Amino acid sequence: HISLNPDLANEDEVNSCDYWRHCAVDGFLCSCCGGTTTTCPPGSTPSPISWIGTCHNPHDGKDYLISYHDCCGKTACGRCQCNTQTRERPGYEFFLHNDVNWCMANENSTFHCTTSVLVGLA
Amino acid sequence: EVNSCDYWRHCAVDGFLCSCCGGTTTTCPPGSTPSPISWIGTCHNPHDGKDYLISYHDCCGKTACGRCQCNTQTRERPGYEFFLHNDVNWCMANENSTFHCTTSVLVGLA
Amino acid sequence: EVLTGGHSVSAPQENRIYVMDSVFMHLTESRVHVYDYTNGKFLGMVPTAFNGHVQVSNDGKKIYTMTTYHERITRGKRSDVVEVWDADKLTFEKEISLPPKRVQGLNYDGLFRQTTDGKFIVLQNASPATSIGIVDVAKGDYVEDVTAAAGCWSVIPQPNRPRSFMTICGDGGLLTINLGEDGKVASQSRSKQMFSVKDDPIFIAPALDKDKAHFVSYYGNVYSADFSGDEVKVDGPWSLLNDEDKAKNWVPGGYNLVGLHRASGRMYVFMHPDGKEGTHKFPAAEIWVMDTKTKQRVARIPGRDALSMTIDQQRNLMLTLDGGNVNVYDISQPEPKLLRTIEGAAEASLQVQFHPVGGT
Amino acid sequence: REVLTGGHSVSAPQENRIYVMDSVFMHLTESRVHVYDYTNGKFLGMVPTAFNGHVQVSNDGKKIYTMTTYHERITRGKRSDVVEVWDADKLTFEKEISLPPKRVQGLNYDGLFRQTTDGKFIVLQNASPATSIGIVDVAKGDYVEDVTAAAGCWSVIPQPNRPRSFMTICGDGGLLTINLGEDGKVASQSRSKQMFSVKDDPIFIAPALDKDKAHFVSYYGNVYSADFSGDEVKVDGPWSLLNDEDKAKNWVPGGYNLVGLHRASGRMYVFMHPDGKEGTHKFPAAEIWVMDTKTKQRVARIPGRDALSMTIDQQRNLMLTLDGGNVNVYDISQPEPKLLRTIEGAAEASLQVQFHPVGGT
Ligand SMILES: *NC(=O)Cc1c[nH]c2ccccc12
Ligand SMILES: *NC(=O)Cc1c[nH]c2ccccc12
Repeated sequence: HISLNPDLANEDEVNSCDYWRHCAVDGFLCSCCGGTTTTCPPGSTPSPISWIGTCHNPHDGKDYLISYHDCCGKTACGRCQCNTQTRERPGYEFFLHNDVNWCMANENSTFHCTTSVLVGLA
Repeated sequence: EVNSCDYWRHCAVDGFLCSCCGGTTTTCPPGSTPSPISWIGTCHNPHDGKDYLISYHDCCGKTACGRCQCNTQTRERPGYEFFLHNDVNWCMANENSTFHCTTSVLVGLA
Repeated sequence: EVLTGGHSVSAPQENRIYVMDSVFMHLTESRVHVYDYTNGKFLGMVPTAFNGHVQVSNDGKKIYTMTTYHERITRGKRSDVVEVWDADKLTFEKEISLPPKRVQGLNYDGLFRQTTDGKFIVLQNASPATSIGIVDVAKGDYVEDVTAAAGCWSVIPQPNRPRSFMTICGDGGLLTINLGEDGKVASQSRSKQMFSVKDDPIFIAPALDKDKAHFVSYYGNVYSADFSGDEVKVDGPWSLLNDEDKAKNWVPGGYNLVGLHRASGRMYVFMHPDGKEGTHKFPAAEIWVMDTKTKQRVARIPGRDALSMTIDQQRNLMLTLDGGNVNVYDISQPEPKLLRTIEGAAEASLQVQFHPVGGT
Repeated sequence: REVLTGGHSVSAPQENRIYVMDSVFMHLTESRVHVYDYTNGKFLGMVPTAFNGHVQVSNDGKKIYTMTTYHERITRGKRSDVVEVWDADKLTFEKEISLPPKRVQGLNYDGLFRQTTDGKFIVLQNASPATSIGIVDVAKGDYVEDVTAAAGCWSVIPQPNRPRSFMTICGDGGLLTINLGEDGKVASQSRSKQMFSVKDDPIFIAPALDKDKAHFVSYYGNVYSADFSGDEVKVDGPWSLLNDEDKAKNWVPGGYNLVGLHRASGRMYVFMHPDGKEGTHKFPAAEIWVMDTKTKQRVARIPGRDALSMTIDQQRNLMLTLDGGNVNVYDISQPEPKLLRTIEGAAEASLQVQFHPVGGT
């Protein structure tokens, strides 16, 4: 199931803002920043909180719940900036909102990169 | 013309021209502090044909202006001739050493 | 010659605009750039550390910033603050300590506002639990934390009252807070539901009149909140769109995406065709000019890929901003007239503001 | 399904890593080190370095040392100049070493932030603007004391044939040698005869460093040398990089970290440009020239790719060059360098790249 397993995919595909699971990413993809889709770059810390949403996987035709955790405590990665907004909503629907720093509750709130963690079927 | 890197007084500027940053050649932008120390350049005046001493004081205590970056090196020398050298922050001894912009102050004839 | 400091901004206050540059690629070095809108001249700047927010005091005398520091930037103790700066000297005057939960996010106007009378700064917190923080400017103190606003977002001041504001809540209604002269909550009220959160979400940016506010939705509808009385009366939707517009799927998009010219009732909205899920922050293909009394469009002009705007009432001006460039429009007549573009005003800005000239 | 985790090490082995010191001059308070794999151009991670950071890797390859300045409120408040020790494999902060508030703030010449050959001391340039050399005891995590003998001198050239000795270039045109004791204090010193005329033939500070000698190039394309094989430094020069044809076209050196030495062959690498005149000493390279320092002849010339800085790896026979944003990787195992690849967009404003050390005992 390559479409669910980014580490088995072509890096060029995964590092693209058009990759199916990056549908509400506002920030730099961690997989372009020395990490992977599910691992923070060295010396950056996962956020315990995140925005969330669902993304459609056109490869298997199913819909998945994504958690858009950040990596924190290093200055901006600067690589692979995305600003995708599928099903994103304003701050009165706060956990669907991606114009806030989801590092906000970390020990160090400096934003490094963001990613898309697959939680399960929607 | 004064906002161009080719203006004659800017012949040893490495930095942002303060005249593009809300100041003038001899006044810091509001809220930035002059350096008491500087490098010095010797620049040729194309009008009168004479060489003049220019003191490149910085303005300090605000983050980088980012406008009108210049990197001119006429008569500039390395750090073993320290007061002729422009690859150091001449804000280094200010209360706040953050570099904002560079001024071009006419001292007088060489 | 002698290099001097201590100088004031070289252009009159009435010429000044403030471009909040997030510098997202280097977000620890955000800053406010001050420009003269009449000629594009760069006048100065205020440093704002990590993800600064900015506003100018209503009386025009001070600039307020909100930011976060850490002792060693990426490690060490956090300090969230408001800073007061002199508007003419662009110098730091005082730091006001905040609890370590000020909102970190993009520069919507409604995250960092003030009461009409200018005595209190009103700011959004997120820990991620939301609340509204009140700062007493004169005292230099954080004086109130409005937990009534949990699950709500953003601050819309009421221009017809000295210390009142509204916030948009998770029920699709509005919470109004009236502060006392001490900055503590003096009273509050909750409107009926204005919009369906699930079916017709609104953009948070208000088109703010003296006694009412309009909001546009993801689907191009308009909702209104009338606060001419103590109780807010809500209505809507009316559609921005006629049948031809619908056929090309026109919808709003942007950040600070609307404005109101109070003397005429004209509302300005960034719009783009081919709207669908996920296009709500797209750059403007057009600016539409709506008559809010007749509920009909009166003009449309090219959008110049703008994302955010602001209006000056008394000079009849609109600024638009595409992230880097600021466009200056004359809106004294129904069709806006482009006067100039200020190129390279910022690297990554979603907010521009005029210096206030109307006083308190 | 998935869980985001931290605590990970750099994905590529040490021998693949290089460090691009990005000043980010447009936003100099957010300077940083970018870590790349030179074999494939992959971005591996980064170390934040606040205002105008400097960087070096420990000689043993285990740690990254940075030097930077903080203030309590960035543009106001109390100044803290520091060295930081970071783990090289985890790219995590370990320790801060306090410095007096006069560490050099300036462009990233190698010689501003170095270490003794034995790796026990960090040796750094101070400017208040009075100059001195600062010594940091890495084991203790302490600043030792200023080398005040170095007043009026600039930059640090370690002597690779001794454990705790280095030289600095003085305003008299000679070299001052400092020999540290085991505590990091000055045990002895010496001053060479004048090597170069400061007025008439100023040298670039960047050395082409051998195990027991250093070569320097001048603004006018001459070469000077300092031999420290013996008790005291012996100086000589000039010899010219230039033949008649070169002179006729006014070829001269230019750049920042603009020279390098391949020690096993004695080849010296230098960035050069034509139409030299007053003010062109920091011009990008039109060409890289390769000189045999024994025969004093040029053995190759290749396009410069607008490079400004370089570094050499003795263990893999490589040269990196850097134009401010892009890193070029060359094989220098033969007299003519061969370009292997360019890493685009490695930095916004970098004048220094360095290899992760391999071996070198
Ligand atoms: N998704 C993120 O957390 C990155 C991000 C998006 N908007 C902002 C604003 C401030 C800091 C980080 C941000
Ligand atoms: N003329 C200056 O002081 C500006 C400048 C030139 N090089 C540097 C390096 C670091 C900080 C400021 C600098």
